[PDB]
Amino acid sequence: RVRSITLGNSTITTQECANVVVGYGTWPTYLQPTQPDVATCRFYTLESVMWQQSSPGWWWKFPDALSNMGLFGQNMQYHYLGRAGYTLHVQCNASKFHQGCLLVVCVPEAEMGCATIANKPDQKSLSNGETANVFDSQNTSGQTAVQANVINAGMGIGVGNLTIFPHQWINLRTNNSATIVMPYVNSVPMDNMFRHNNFTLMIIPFAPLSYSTGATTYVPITVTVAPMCAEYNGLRLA
Amino acid sequence: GLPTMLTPGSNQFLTSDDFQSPSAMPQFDVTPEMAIPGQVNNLMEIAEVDSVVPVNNTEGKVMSIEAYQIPVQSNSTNGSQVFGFPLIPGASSVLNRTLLGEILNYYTHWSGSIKLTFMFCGSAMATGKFLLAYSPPGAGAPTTRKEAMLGTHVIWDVGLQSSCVLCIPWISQGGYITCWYQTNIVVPADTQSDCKILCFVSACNDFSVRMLKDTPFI
Amino acid sequence: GLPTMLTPGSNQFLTSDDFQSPSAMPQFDVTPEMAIPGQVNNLMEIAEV
Amino acid sequence: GLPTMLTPGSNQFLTSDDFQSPSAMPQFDVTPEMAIPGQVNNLMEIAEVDSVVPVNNTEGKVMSIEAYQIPVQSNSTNGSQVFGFPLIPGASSVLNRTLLGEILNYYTHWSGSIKLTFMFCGSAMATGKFLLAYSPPGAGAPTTRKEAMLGTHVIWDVGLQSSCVLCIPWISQGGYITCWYQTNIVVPADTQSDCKILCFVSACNDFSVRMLKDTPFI
Amino acid sequence: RSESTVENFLCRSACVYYTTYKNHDNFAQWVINTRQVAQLRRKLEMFTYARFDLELTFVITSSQPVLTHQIMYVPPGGPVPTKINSYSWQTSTNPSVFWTEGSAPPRISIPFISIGNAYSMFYDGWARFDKQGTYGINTLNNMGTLYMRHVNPIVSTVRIYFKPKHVKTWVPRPPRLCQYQKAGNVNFEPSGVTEGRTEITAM
Amino acid sequence: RSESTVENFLCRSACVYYTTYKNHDNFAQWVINTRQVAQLRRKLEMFTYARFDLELTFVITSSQPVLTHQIMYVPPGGPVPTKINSYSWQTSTNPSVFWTEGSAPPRISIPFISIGNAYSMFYDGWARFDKQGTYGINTLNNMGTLYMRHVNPIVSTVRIYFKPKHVKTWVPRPPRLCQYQKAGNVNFEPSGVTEGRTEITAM
Repeated sequence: RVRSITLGNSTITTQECANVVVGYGTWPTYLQPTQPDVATCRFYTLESVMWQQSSPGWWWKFPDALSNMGLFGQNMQYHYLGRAGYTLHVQCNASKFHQGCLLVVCVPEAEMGCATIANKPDQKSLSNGETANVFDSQNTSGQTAVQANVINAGMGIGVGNLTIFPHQWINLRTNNSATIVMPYVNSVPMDNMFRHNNFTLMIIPFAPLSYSTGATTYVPITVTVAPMCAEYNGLRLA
Repeated sequence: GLPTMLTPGSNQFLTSDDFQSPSAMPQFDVTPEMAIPGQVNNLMEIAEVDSVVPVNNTEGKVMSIEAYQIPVQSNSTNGSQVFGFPLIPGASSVLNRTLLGEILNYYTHWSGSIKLTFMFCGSAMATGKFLLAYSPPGAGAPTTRKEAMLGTHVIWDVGLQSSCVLCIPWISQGGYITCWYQTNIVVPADTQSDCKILCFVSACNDFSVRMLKDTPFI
Repeated sequence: GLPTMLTPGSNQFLTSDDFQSPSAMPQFDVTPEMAIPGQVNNLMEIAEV
Repeated sequence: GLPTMLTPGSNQFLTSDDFQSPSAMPQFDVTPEMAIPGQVNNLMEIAEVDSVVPVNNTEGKVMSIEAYQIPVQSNSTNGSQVFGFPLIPGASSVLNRTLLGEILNYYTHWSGSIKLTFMFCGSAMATGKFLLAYSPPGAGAPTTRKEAMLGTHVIWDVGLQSSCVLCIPWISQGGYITCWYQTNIVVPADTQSDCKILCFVSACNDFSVRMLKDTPFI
Repeated sequence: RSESTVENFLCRSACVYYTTYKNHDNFAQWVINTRQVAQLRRKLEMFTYARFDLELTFVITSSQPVLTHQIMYVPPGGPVPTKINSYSWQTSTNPSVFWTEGSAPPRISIPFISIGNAYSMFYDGWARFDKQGTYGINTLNNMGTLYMRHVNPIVSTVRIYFKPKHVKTWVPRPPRLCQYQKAGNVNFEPSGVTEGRTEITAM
Repeated sequence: RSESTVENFLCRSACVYYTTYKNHDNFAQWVINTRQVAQLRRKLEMFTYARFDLELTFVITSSQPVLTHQIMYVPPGGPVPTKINSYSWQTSTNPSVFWTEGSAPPRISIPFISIGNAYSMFYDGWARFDKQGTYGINTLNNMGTLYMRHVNPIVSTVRIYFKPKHVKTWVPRPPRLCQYQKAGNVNFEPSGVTEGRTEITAM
C-alpha cells in the first residue's frame, strides 16, 4: 500500500496506488567530453506553502529553484554547460473534512510578461530561488514586476488551457498527490543553467480550499524534487 | 533550342503555388535534428486534450478564475437547475476559447463528437445526486427536472463517482446540456462555503475540419 | 539552363485550349462523391425520351 | 512547341546560384594536369599545421621576432607566473593570427579541440620545473602557484622533456593557460642571457566550421 | 484531417513586410522576423520549438529606361550596409539577386540556419544574465536580414511574401488570449477568459 | 568540414569590376585579373598554384529604343580594340555576346586557358632576366581581356561578377599579414604580427 523510496541519503514515502505522469511520454536519459554526476540524485524538499481559502497559486522555476541546494547547486557553478531531467513529487496534507482542487502543471519555456508593458520583469520577480512566487488574484502593478494575475497564468493565455502541458489534478476528495516526470526539453542538448529556466512549476487552485468548522484553516503543500541523468561539461585536458 | 510555348498563367505569382526555387545559401551545411519531446504532427492532437470550460462566465466572473467554478448550493431548492448551456464549440462563449474551441476557430467548417467531463470538488464525506441531461439539436432545453428526466440523461451520485463523462453524438458548425439538483448535498458538518463543479471539454472521436481561415480573435 | 525556343502561338490565350493550370487552393480536401440517381453521361439519353 | 510556364525566380541573377552556362571557347583543347606536390583539398589541412604563437605580444615586442619569445628568468621569485593567456583562437590577440587563427576568422561559427606545444630553448645542461595549468571555461585564472596546482595540470621537468604538449578538450566561438615557476632554472655556469620558451598552436582533432564570412583583417 | 496537419496549418504565404524607398540613407531593409504579423505569430506561438525553411517572394512596383533592383541577404553575422554605397553591398558571402521590371517576381529560398536544433518561439532566460533588458532574447533565432536598393526621381515599393516550408514543431502551447503589444516581448494586458453571459443556466 | 573544402572556400561570386561608358575612346575594358579585389586576392594567395574555370556574369544598366550591347572576349594573344570602330571588334577568334536590355544578364564561361599546367599566384623570377622591372611577372597567367560597347546620349554601367569553378590548388602559403599596396606586386609595409597586450600573464 505504502512505498518507501530512497535516493542517495534521503528517503520519502509515497502511495503505491499513486499515478505518475511522464511528460511527453518521454523518460529522461543520458545524452567536447561530458561528465555525468549521480552524487546529486537525492530528494530535495522545498519549504512547504500554506493553502488558504484565498490563495491565488504558487510557482517555482526549476534550474533556479535548486541553485542553493547543496551539490546540485554547486555543479551549476563549477560547470558552465549542462542538462538534467527531474521528478517532481507534490503532496497535500488534508483531512476528509477539507475540500478543494489544484492544478499541478509544469510549463516549458514559461516566459512571463511584465506588469508595465514597456518594461521587462526583473530577475527576482521571475524567481526567488527555492522560495515560491505567488500569483495574484488582481492585476499586478509595478515597473519590473511580473504580471502575476493568475487568470492569464502570467503568460497572456487563459489559465484553463494550461492542461496542454504535463500536469496532474489534485482533488482533495479523491487524491492528495501528484507525480510528474519532466524530461529535458530545449532547442540545444546542453545549456548554461544560470541564464535559462527550462520549465516552471505552477500550482493553481481551481476550487478554493474550504473546510468544516473546527478543522485546520489551511492545507500544507510540499514539493520534493529529484534530479535525474544530470550531465555537465568535462573540466579536464583531452 | 527545344521548341516551347508559354501558356496562360506564365510569369505570375500565385501566393498559394508550389514550385521549386533556388537556395540563397546552397553551400551551407544545415544543423541536424535532435529529438525534442512533444513533437506535434496534427492539430487534432491538441483538440483531443481536455481543458477547463468557463461555464460560469457571467459578468464579474469572466475576469477571475471563478469563471470556471460552477457553484453548488447545498441547500438549494430541490429540482432546480444547477447549470446549463448551448452546446456549440465554435460559437458559444462557454466553449469557443477552450483548446478545442480555439482550433476549430481556424476552420470554416468542422464536425465530430465532443467529450464533457464534470468533476465534483466537495468534501470527501459529501453525498447527493445530480441529473445530467442532454437535449438533442432542435429540441430546446428542459424547463423542469421531470422534463429533463424523461429525455436522455445520467444520474450522477457524487458519493460513488467524483466525476461523470458524457460524449455528445453530434457537434457541428443547437443542443443543450443542463444539470438539475435531484437531491441536496448532504454533509456531516457545517462548512464555510459551497461546493464547486469543474467542467472539461475535448474532442471525443475522430474530429474533422475542412478549410483554413483567419481566427476571429485578433 | 536547357536551351529552348519560343514558337508562334506562345503567350496567347486561346479560349478553346487545354493546358494544365495551378490550383488556387491545393491544400483543400475536396468533398467525396455520393451516388445520386439519374446520372447523365450523354445528351442523347435525353433525346431518346 | 511544348507548353511551359515561367515561375517566380525567372530571369534574375542570384549571385549564389548554380546553373550551366555556354563556353566562350568550346573549340579550345585545355592543357592537361600534371601532378604538383602539395595538393590541398581542405583548409583544415592547414589549420592542423603548428605555427608559432606570439605570446609575448606586448607593446614594443609586437614589431619584432621577440613577440614569439617567452622569457624565462633563471633567478625569478619561486611560485611566480612565467606567462599566461585567455584561450580563445578567434579573438585573443595571442592566437588569432596563427595558421589556425587565420582560417577560423573566415567562419562565423566553429568548434573543436586545440593543441598547444611548449618548447624550452635553454642550454643542454639547464634543469628545473614548470607548472602548466589549465583553467576550464568560466573558472577564471589561478592567482597563485598552489591554486594552479589544485586544478588540472602537468609538471614539466625540462631536464627530462624539452617540450610538453596539451590538448584542450574544448575550443569554440573563456578558459586560461598559465605557467608557473615551480622551481628556478639551475645551470652549471653563469650565462649571458635568459632562457626562452616558444609556444606552438594547431587544431588537435576533427575541427568544424560552419558559415563563410569576410575576414576582419582587410 | 489533412487541413489539420502542421504543414497545412503553417505552410502558407503571408505578406510580412511593406516598405518604400527612393533612388535619391535611400535604401530599404527588413530583419527577418516571424513576430511582425499577428496571424502568423499567433499560429507559430502555438508551438515552443520549430524548424522550417523560408521561401521569400518579392513583389516590387515603382512609380515616377529599365529599372534593375538589388535584393541582398545578409546571413547572421554578415556585414551590414549603413549607406547606399557601403562596401557590404559587394560582399561575396552576402547573396543577392539582380532583377528587372517586367519579369516574374524574385524568389529565393533560405534553409533552416540556426546553430541550435530548432528555432524557439519562447525563451525563459536572458541573452546575458548581467543585463536584465535581455530577458526573452534567444540569439539562436537570428534568421538574417534583407537589404534593398535600386542598382542605378522614382519611388519603389516592396512587399515581402513569406512562406515556411517543411515545418516541424514541438511542445504545443495554449493560444494567446491577450492582444499583442510589442514584437520584442510577450507583455500583455490582463484579460478575461471569454465573453460573458447573463446567467449560468440554459435559456 | 564541407565549408572548409577548397571548392566551397573559393567557388563564390564576387564583383570584380565596375565601370561606365558612353555612346558618344567611348568603350570599356577590363583585363581579367584576380588581384583586383582584396578579399578574393587574399583567399587565392593562400595557395601557390591553381586551376579553375571562370564564370563571368554581367550586370548592365543604363540611363539617359532597345539598347543592344556587345561584350567581347579577347583570348591571350588576340587582336585588341584601340577604337570603338576598330576591325578587332569583328575578329572571329574573339568571341562576343550580343545582348539587349530586359533579358536575363549575359553569362559566359571561360575554361582554364594557360599553357602551363596551373596558374601561379606567386613567381620568384623574371619574365625576362635582362629587365629587372619584370620581376614577378608570369606571362602564363594571361587570362585574356574583355571589351564592352554599345552596338548602335546615354551612359551605360557595367558590373562584372566573377566566379571560379572546379578549383584545384597546390602548395599552401601563410595568409598575408600586411595590407596590399599594388595589384602588380607583393610589396608591403613591414608590420607587426598581432595586436598587442599589456602583460605576458593571464589577468
